[PDB]
Amino acid sequence: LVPMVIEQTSRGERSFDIYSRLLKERVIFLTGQVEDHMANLIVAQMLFLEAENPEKDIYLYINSPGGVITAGMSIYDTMQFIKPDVSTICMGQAASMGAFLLTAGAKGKRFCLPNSRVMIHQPLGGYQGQATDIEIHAREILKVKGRMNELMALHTGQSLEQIERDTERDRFLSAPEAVEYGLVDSILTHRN
Amino acid sequence: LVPMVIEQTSRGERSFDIYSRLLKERVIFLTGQVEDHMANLIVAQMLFLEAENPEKDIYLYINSPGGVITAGMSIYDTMQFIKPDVSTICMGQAASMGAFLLTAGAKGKRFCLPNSRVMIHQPLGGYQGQATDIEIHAREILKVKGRMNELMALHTGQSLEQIERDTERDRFLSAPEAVEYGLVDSILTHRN
Amino acid sequence: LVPMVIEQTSRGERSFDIYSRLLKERVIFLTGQVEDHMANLIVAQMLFLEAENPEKDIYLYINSPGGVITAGMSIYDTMQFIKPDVSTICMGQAASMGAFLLTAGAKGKRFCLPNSRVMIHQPLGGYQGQATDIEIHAREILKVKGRMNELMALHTGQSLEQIERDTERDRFLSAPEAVEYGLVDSILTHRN
Amino acid sequence: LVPMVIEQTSRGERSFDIYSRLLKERVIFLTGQVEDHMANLIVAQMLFLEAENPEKDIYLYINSPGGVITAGMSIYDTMQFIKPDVSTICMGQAASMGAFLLTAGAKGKRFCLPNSRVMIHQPLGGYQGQATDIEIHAREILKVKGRMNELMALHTGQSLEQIERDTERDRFLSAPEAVEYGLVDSILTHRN
Amino acid sequence: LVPMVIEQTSRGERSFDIYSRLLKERVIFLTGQVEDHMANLIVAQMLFLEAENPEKDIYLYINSPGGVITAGMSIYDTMQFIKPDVSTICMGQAASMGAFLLTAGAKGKRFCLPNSRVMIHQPLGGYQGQATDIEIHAREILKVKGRMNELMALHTGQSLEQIERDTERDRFLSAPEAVEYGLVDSILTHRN
Amino acid sequence: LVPMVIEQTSRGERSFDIYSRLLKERVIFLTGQVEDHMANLIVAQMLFLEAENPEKDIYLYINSPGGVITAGMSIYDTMQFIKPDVSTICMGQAASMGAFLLTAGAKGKRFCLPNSRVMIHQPLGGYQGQATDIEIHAREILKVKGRMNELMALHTGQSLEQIERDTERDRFLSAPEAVEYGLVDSILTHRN
Amino acid sequence: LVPMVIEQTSRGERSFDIYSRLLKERVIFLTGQVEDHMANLIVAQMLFLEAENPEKDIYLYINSPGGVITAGMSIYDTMQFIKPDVSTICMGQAASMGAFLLTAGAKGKRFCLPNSRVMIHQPLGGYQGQATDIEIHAREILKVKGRMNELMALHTGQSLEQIERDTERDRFLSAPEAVEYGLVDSILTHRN
Amino acid sequence: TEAGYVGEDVENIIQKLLQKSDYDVQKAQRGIVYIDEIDKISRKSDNPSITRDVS
Amino acid sequence: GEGVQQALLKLIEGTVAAVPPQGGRKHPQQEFLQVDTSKILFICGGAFAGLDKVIS
Repeated sequence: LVPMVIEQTSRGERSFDIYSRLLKERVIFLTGQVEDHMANLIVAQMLFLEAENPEKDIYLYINSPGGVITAGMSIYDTMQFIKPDVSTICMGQAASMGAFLLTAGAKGKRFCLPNSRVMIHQPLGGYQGQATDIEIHAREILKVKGRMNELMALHTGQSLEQIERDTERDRFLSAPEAVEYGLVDSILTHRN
Repeated sequence: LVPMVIEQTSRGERSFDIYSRLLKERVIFLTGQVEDHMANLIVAQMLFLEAENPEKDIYLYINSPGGVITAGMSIYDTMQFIKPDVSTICMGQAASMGAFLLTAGAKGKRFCLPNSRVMIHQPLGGYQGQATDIEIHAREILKVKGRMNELMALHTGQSLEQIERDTERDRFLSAPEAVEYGLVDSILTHRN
Repeated sequence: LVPMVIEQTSRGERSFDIYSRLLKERVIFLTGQVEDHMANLIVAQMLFLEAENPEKDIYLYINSPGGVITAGMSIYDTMQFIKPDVSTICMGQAASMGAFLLTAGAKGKRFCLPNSRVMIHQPLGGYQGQATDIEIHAREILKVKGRMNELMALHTGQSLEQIERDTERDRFLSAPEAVEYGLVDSILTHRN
Repeated sequence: LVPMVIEQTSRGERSFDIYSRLLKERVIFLTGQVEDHMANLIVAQMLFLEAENPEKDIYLYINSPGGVITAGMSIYDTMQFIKPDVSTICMGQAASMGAFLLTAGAKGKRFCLPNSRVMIHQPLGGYQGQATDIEIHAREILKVKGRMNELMALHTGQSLEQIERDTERDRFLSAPEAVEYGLVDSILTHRN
Repeated sequence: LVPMVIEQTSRGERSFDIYSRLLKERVIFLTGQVEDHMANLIVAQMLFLEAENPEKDIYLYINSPGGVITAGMSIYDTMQFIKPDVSTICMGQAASMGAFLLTAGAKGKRFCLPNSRVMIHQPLGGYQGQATDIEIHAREILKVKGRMNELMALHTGQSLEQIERDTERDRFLSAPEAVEYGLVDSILTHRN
Repeated sequence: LVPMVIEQTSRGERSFDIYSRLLKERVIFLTGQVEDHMANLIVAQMLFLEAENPEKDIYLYINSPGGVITAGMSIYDTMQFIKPDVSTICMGQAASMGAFLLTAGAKGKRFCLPNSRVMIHQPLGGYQGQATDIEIHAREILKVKGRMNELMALHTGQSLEQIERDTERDRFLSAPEAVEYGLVDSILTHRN
Repeated sequence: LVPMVIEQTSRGERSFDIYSRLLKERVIFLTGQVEDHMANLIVAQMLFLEAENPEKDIYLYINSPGGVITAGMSIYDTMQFIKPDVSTICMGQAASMGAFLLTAGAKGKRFCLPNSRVMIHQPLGGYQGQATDIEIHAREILKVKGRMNELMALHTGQSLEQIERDTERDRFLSAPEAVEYGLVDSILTHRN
Repeated sequence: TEAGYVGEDVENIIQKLLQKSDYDVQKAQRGIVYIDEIDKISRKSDNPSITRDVS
Repeated sequence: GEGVQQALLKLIEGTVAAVPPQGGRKHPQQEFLQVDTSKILFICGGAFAGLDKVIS
């Protein structure tokens, strides 16, 4: 079902996958709901690029409606830990986790298309059980919310209190509106 | 099952999938519902074709019953971004997003079959929760409709008000009617 | 399971699929209910055959219980569009949509097996919603029904009124009777 | 799982699956319920053998419990159409369609193992709808029964009246009993 | 998952399947419920091995819990039809049909493991509908029961009356018990 | 999903799956519930290994929460039958059948890790039907329970009566406790 | 889908898997719920690395929400058994079993990312049946608590009493908080 | 090599034997010969008969 | 490959080689000058790219 392509060179012909062919050019696709399997797979792609060349930029195209918080934060530590710069591109939709991974890109390399939508909200969770257990999980998710906002405000450059009000509830923002918040640095409309 | 085909070349014979064979010829197939996984796949194909020849036309055959709006806006930005002209052909059925992607092609390269069906309507959606959240989502979908209609009027050429009146409900149009409305530039009946 | 066959030429041995092997001989199989994925696949097969030899005839085997109408019209436009003559053969069963693609073949090159069964009826559909929306789809499908009958009469050589009266309800026609109606030209009994 | 075997040839050794390997020796397997997908696969195999060697007999095994009539009537037209004789071997189970495809084999090349079972019944159907439509389906299905009964009489040698009294209800017949009706010619017990 | 192994030969190294690798040594595995699909797979292996070298004995393992009787009789006819002697080995479990294939092996070449278990019972079935049809099916299954017992008595050597008495109800038999009944010839405990 | 590895050879190198790679070193993995399908697959591995080297040892890692008894007996017979000694290692969990296969290894070659759990219990089953049929099954399962206990006492060395009272109910045992019973001979904590 | 990558070597070029490619770098990924099927796969990976280089370090990325405890002991005993030092990395999420495998690394090589969540709780279980069976499981699972707490206390360096109070209920810990307990020795914020 | 090819021929063997015999045909007709490396001219039975193996 | 190796097995050891017809002043060709190679040292050098792996 997935189309295959060939890269013609002096050595000969080699058949590559459409998604695999782009990975050679340091391009990663984040499609669908966020989960442990897809998130771990993306991490492997990041490490492989680091091994090949720790000095070349990495391109991350994000298109997701959001997902698990723990799975999403795994990628953030991977982009900031390795030396290569990670470019984040918002395409179509970007939720709390998708937008969190968007502003986490390299400064001056965060792009977003004009007809794109970005949404941000506080993290979600829940727990059923004894009262003392709910207090532990309730206290934990609060740390996640505050911890995540601190990173959003730092990369954006906005203030923590202002971000809290914006992320208190679902906040939809367009491409030009995103630049004002600081989530992105520029908008790509046409080549040159 | 998808059959295989052999392509005779200078180096010898290479095997490709039926879809892969057409991909080599700058032809992409848009079949089924429009979702994130399919859209990201089509985007990778479009960008791939740009590298091989940024000056040659690209053929996009559209046959879909519709889908998510976020996915469509992602592809629309790609057509306007990349330098080569994209030729959009509607075969079979074309819904709201299929039609929007159909008129986003290069001016003068939009074709349509005599027995092809084109359907256009306003965006769909919904939200369940508190009134404050509903108000936010209500304004979000409203902006999308205005953003989509403004773009639809540009390619078609009709006034913005006309798009609103005609899109209040499902509007079905044939190949000849599409030309008058401006959704297409010509009709293909027979070769030459 | 699809078996693998060998094709001998003076280039090296090549393993092909039963369906892929027949594709090389300008033979296409139409199996199962008509839908978007199978229709776009068959359309690509037709476009690939005309690249090799757009003058030789293309064989089309029709064995289906019917399906979506929009999907069928996509193929019909393709058959009447390309230059080469498409030979249609009725094997197994041919429903409303399947019969439309049978008589759409090249004049004088439409065949049917002695025990093949054909069925024709007006298109089906339905819509649930507001009354105004029902009227839109009721008028839309009516255009399709009359549009199909016009095409059916043209290829069969019959009158548009006779088609409507006969297609008002399901009509089963035998192979020898199909020749008189005009859906086919001759019948295949033995290899002469 | 389908195991892979190797065949030694002058050019070299090649690995083929068990089912494909037998196709090379003009042996086709008919297993499971009869439908369009399995029928189109089997008919394609038969045509391939005709092109490779139209003078060598073809072996058709039948270990199916029955199925769709329309799907099973296409193969019958293919066996009587092609020049080479199609051998039919009853192996385990043979229902209405299996028996119809067992007696249609080349006269003098029909076999049935000692512990093989043959079942013959009249066509089964059913329709839900208006009385007028039920009447149409009743008239058509009444022809299918008579049509199939006539073909059995031609290959067995029995009178049409006797066939009607023996096929009205399910009739189970053993291999020795089938030889007296005319469905088969001899019974395979050993090499000689 | 099925593991892949490599076989070193004079012509070089070939990578086979674990199940397919043993097939070269005239060994076939009968695992799982007996159905039409698995029966044709086992039958084909027997015929394919016959062409290679019809002088070496064939080994057939049986670890089936039972199944349909029509598909099982197809295999029994194949074993007694071909020239070579088929050695049947009971591994783990052998039900009514699983036990009919064990005693149907070459005399003196039937083995059973010490902890293997065998079960024998009369055929099972049923039918719903008119009493007339039930009567026809009832008379057929009686022939199967009487026919299966008759064949069992031939290989085992026990009187037909004793088989009928013991097969009326489910009978469990251990490996040593099977030797006295005649189902098996010897018991394999340790190599050499 | 399944990782691929390479085995450097003098002539060159070929790629193998992780499970097949260890199989070359006379190592078999028994994961998950025991059933007919995996049992026949493992028996092939054991039989295949003795052919390549009838004198080298075989390693069997078992981790399974029990399973079918009949399938288990097929494996146990294989280990006690073939000439080479088989090493058994318990990793994490070992149920009634898992423990029986652990103590069935060769003397002085039955290992288990320090943090491993072993459970032993009597066989369990059921049968619904007439009272006479239930009685037949109750007698057989009793033989299975008694037979299994006799074999356990042989390898462990404990008395038959002690085994019966210990396995009458669920009995959880750790690695050191297993040595006292006689299930294992040594414990692996660190290399050398 | 998992993308493929090509590795260039003097002998030539072969296409490796993304997870298989990183396996050469002594990097293993633990994703999803812990279970017997997935646990054995990781165990085989560890043993493979030990053979290739018993001295070089091993990198283990742990991102799991927990799973079966018995499957974990199969892995923990493997890490402490082999000669090479296993580096445990806390990526995204680490539950009771995941945290246990995080502190099982070599001393001074247990790293954790800044934005990572670690949770430690009490073992979970249950049983349904007679009272005698229920208490048997209670005594066994109780040993697991002390057995796991003792091992967790050894690597962390804390007293058993302190661990019991912490593991009594779900205890969520962050990267800096984890260092106080002793689970980890350093934090991975940026390479070098 | 076979006759009619750039390679050697099977008649030079007699020339050598003659020189040793001092061109005494009668002596050479009752001489001994040793053909070494007779295992390198084996036929590749696995290959199809598509070319004359003069070697 | 093997074909060339099979021809040197007697040159390195010693045999009455069949020198080419003429590559010097010598005018005729049928002469086929005879020479013995039982006292002629024969050095052979190569790079054997890959042998390092075989050894390991």
